[PDB]
Amino acid sequence: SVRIQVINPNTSLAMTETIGAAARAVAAPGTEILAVCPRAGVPSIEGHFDEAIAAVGVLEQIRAGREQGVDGHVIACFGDPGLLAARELAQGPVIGIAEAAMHMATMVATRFSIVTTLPRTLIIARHLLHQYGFHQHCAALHAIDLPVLALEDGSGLAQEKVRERCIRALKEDGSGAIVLGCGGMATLAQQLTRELRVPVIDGVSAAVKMVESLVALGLATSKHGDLAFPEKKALSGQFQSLNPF
Amino acid sequence: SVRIQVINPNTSLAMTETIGAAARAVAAPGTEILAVCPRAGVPSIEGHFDEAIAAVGVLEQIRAGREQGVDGHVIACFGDPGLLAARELAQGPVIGIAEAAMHMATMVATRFSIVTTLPRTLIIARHLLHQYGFHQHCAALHAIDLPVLALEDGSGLAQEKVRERCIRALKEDGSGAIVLGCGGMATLAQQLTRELRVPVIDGVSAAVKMVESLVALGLATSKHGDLAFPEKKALSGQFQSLNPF
Amino acid sequence: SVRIQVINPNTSLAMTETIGAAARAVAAPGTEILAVCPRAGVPSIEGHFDEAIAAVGVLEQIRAGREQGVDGHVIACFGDPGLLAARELAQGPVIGIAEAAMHMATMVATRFSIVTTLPRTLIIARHLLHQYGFHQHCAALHAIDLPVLALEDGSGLAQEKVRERCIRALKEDGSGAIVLGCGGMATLAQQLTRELRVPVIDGVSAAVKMVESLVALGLATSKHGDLAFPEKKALSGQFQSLNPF
Amino acid sequence: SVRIQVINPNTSLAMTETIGAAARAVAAPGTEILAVCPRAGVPSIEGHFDEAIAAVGVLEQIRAGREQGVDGHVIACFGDPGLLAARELAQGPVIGIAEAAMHMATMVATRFSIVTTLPRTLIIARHLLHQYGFHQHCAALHAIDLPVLALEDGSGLAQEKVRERCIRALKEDGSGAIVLGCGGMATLAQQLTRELRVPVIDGVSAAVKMVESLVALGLATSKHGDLAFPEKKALSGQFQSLNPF
Amino acid sequence: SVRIQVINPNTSLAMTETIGAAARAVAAPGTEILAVCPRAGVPSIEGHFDEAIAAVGVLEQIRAGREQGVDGHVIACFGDPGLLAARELAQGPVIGIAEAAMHMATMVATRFSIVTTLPRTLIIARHLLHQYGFHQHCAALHAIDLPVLALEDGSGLAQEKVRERCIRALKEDGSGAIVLGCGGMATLAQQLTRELRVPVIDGVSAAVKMVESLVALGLATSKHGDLAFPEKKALSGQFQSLNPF
Amino acid sequence: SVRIQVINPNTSLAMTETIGAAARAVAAPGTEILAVCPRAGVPSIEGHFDEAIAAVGVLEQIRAGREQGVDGHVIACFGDPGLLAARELAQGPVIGIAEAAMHMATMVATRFSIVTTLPRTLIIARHLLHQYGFHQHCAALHAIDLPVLALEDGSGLAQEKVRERCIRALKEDGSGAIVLGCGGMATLAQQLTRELRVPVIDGVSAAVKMVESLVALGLATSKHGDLAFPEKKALSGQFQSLNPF
Ligand SMILES: [Cl-]
Ligand SMILES: [Cl-]
Ligand SMILES: [Cl-]
Ligand SMILES: [Cl-]
Ligand SMILES: [Cl-]
Ligand SMILES: [Cl-]
Repeated sequence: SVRIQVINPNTSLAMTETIGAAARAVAAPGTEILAVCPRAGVPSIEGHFDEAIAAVGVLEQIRAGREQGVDGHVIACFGDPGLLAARELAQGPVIGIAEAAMHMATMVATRFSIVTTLPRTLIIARHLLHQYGFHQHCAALHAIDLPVLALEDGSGLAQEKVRERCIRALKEDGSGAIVLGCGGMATLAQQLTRELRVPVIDGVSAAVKMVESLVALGLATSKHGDLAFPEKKALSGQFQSLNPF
Repeated sequence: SVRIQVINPNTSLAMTETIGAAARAVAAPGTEILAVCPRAGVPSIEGHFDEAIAAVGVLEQIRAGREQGVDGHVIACFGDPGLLAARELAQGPVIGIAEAAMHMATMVATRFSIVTTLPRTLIIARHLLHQYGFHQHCAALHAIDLPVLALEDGSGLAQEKVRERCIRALKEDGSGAIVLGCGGMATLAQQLTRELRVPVIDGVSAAVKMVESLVALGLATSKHGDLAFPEKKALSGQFQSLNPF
Repeated sequence: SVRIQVINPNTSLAMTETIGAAARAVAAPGTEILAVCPRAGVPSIEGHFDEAIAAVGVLEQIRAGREQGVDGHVIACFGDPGLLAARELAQGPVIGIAEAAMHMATMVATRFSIVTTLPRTLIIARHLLHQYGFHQHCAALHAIDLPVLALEDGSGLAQEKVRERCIRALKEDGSGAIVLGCGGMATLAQQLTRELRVPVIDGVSAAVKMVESLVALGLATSKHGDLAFPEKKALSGQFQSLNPF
Repeated sequence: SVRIQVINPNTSLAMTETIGAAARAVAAPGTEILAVCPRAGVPSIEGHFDEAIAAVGVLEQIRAGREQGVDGHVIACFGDPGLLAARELAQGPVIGIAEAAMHMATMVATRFSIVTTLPRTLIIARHLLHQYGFHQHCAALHAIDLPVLALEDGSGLAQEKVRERCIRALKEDGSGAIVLGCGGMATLAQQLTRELRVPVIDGVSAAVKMVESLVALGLATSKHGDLAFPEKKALSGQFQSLNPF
Repeated sequence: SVRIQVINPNTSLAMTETIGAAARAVAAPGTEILAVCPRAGVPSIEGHFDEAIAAVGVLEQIRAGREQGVDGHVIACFGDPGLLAARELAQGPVIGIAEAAMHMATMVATRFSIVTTLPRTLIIARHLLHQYGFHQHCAALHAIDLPVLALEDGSGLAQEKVRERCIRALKEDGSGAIVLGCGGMATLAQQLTRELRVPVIDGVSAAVKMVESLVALGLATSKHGDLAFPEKKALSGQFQSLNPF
Repeated sequence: SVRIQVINPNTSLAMTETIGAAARAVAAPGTEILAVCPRAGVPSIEGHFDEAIAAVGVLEQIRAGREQGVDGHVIACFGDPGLLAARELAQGPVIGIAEAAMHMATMVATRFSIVTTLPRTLIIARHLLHQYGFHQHCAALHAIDLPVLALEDGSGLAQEKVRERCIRALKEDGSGAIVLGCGGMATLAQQLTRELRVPVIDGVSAAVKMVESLVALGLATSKHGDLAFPEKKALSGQFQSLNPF
């Protein structure tokens, strides 16, 4: 009855499976998850260059989603790459996983801490905090200092480091909740929540619920003004498939 | 399966019915709405004095909700009176209708406008914008210059004035969506949305979906630090019933 | 000639005496202090639940003050509970002790540090900083990690911990002054000021001087718009005594 | 018993008399006002160039005040020129009239409007709002479009224009109080307050009360860190008299 | 001696010529301008979708520039698309035209106004203001309500509308300068400046001077942390050419 | 062909030589540097008192510069004393060294750290950050805890301490660049940049390039409104020479 396109903006099939599984586990009855990734792009997103590439992959999948008539979309990278570009292109609502996780966090705690991957992604998270208006609600940001794909490498090392940093954060930061700063951490939310007895929030699941909520409310992206469909233009080269509408 | 206590912070039975009906119309299967109001308080909330009284009524109902074992609560006045006090007292999550409406608005538009009741409530809305961090996302705030209860007076006058102000806002403000600034406007959201072809958002329905989403995510108010249960204290007089736990 | 109602928002007679004594010690000639507390409420204020209860007690006393024809009021809890609600109800000006202490601090130092009671009250102080617009002027906030009433328990332990934290703050924070974050610390201001040779500010005394200043200036709360007397409404139950005017 | 040096930063004897009279009218018993102006400077302050000159004149008088052993100082130009430089040099507290008027305004209204002289002084007022942290509390700023000295020219034209702009502001701005943006408007505060039935605030009188309050509280400028006495240095030329201490 | 790659992020050869000419007219002796545009993309940039496409075109040209050993780059669209992604990829500095125009504006005026193309680009300009930290320095933003390419259509209509809006802005906004909000307006800066006798700033020329200044200062993009070269990754499909280094 | 007056706001001939040499080393062909200092003032600037004195010395030299017909001016103290007053008085543009260094820093790094002289100057730097809008772009501020003139004392001690603090900053702060917080550090920029392999920015050289850029762009200070020439006034005493125009 409700179809939600969950877009992994990176090309890693491994991470697409982690993300898709987290999406399906919290999905309401009647919700179908379509877990996808771009055909062309970058295997993981860890910086501004990666984000700009991922944004175009997101747009490719948004187009696919829209021609399939999906009810909504999630952007399952913590940089929310191409969020506003996607909202212009899409009919249904588009929710980012950083956006969704941060929003939820303000509903269950006064302040939250972020636990992310590499140090260079911290500035990306900071920018989103300021953009979404949640900077005052974030007590601290931490990186585990391992690449994104370390979460899929089978060792459990990155998972253990997330745990240790969550404990440290709750002891030191003066925050009441954790926001996980990576789509690949989606699996850890429920276990850390039960273990640490505080909300540990995965944006993937959170974004699924937001799309479902918006659909049930009969609310979709405003096509009045800023997020109107793109002006009709001739797109050249590899971009020509992006807006057939 | 899921029980959500929807608290009208004012004592108006009329408004409690409007609010309860809006809550039930968007509720997911298996969700039961418990539409309540305080036994003692003010018939409508239009200023700081009214809010302080309403906050204590909210707390009385939160206590009732918690002893009944409800899954979550909504505070159905646009001042979100007693929100943080309620989160301390409650086990399940507590969502305000201004909070919920504003959050949803940022998901479907770049900026929104608020349409509220009396001029003196504008400063209350402004304070919430700054508190929740959405000030940059709000293009403008407008009052229809009629008391809250005018919405229940049967004339359709307040309803018509909301409509006219929504049209005016969308023409002038540079915003893509409307946030309704009163629990009693809940009925108008879906009709104005279809009529004006932009999201017109009722916080009551929005807050119901947030409680449902949080419950499905296994997330509840953090009891670590700021929103921990109140320190155990002897409450005197009319307050002695508030915290039997 | 000038009568100032100093309202301890908690029910502790012990703290009411500390507060009343601090108020009388700095009062100008011709100023009479009326040190009061609510008949029903909470013995100490340490969180959002406590604040919401205290706000209604403040309002009960504001009503008493106004029917007695007092010239002004102070709210002698560092959360300034019910400040705006009180200004609506009162004719004379109403000054909070956090408000007053923070205002004074910006007049004698570039930045100040706050020394308060429990960790969970820090977020309350932070919110007031942002509301009053003094966030940039506050270098740091510290808690002594003892309940409010520890200040009245006779051991001198809380008093010693305030001293130690003040010294630490002045060494580490890059601030030129201390704001005491509790009505019960009122006694310590003058001694710590002389001892540490920097302004250590008690909001109780500071608020008394503000009421006196405003009265001498012929300035009272604006009854135009936001802080106008509450809309005339029927108050039910235990609230019915709040607005007989 | 208490001696307060009220410094008109401009060289106009006419304005010094207006300022001195406003200071004496609200002064507490036992307070002596010393109304002064620099020996060298500018006849009125209307821009950044004027302010920089006025700041040095303020410092010359601060030195005189300090060698006379005054209890405190006011800077009676609405640009508060040389405020922090003065606090370094002075032992007693130094209060600006913009600072004092704005502080008082937040105690009696949610938001205020400013009515000042020339358009080019608006940016000066805006900068002070941001510096003191009151930007959110200021609804609007207006200029009467007449030079500062028009207030002393005997025609009553500038006085009438202040009145008309105050009425306009209260009708249009959504504010509950007026801050007068010129030392020469000091005379109008009490009459406009009675006439318009809202607080109309003169910073001159307000600053006098702040100095009196701080003195009664045993609080003076912090000499720890930022506002410590200037580093001992050889001052050349016309500056050599500024710091004989 | 100094080679500066000026990148038109849109595919319009017409606009590339306007941009290249504006760049060459202010270039210092010894500076060579390389005016380029992407091989694949969108003919004009008017919204978020357009920006995301343009960012990847910018990156394609950055790569070309870097393999040619250019000294620096400018991004000649007023959305500064792909600015941070480009700084990661490039060795020499990368300056956006909105960034450069806004920076210059704060050096010659207290506040500026923006005159841009379509209403839907205003929110893009607003976001950049907040990101670069210039929001307080911008008095107002205006659109001429014509598409970007109207500037190249030969009628002089868009040019006349820019002029009229500049005059209107200087009369109404309380600003001392204009920032042109489109690369295609580059031609108008010098003529409007002479005609209106205020700074009217073209970001294209401004960005050229910044690259020249940074090169002469021996300053280039920091490769420490946030703007380090992208992590070495396998790029698939049409993206595989982006990072051969 | 281009004449730039570089004003050392302090009276130290030693520092004037350091500043003049740094200015000449990056100057474009055809640019003549006029390195000057006031005839009367303070030997070094380390606090608010010093700044107010230095501002008037700056104005004295601005007048000299303008009667000589210079193309622009730099204010070579890191407090940018008298910047706006100077822009009013001058015809050519006036650039501060803090202003210029901070502006450049945002072009080559996401965030920067400041390394300055005495602890009491940190608050001055903080105020400029907020004024120029760069507060979010500054990761941290550090003082070497030595007076300004220690840089000219020949021991190399202050120089070594700058180096050590730069290394520490880059390890700890999460910043990609250093802004030198003193005119006397100008010499160190190029050596530390090469040594630490990140941009280490001297505002003196940076400000020279900005004046050159603005002149080449045909842009000068706006004489419309806020930065118009001062209102024609009779200046008395030692100030009478400041505005003969
Ligand atoms: Cl991610
Ligand atoms: Cl409501
Ligand atoms: Cl308290
Ligand atoms: Cl004035
Ligand atoms: Cl453009
Ligand atoms: Cl310096």
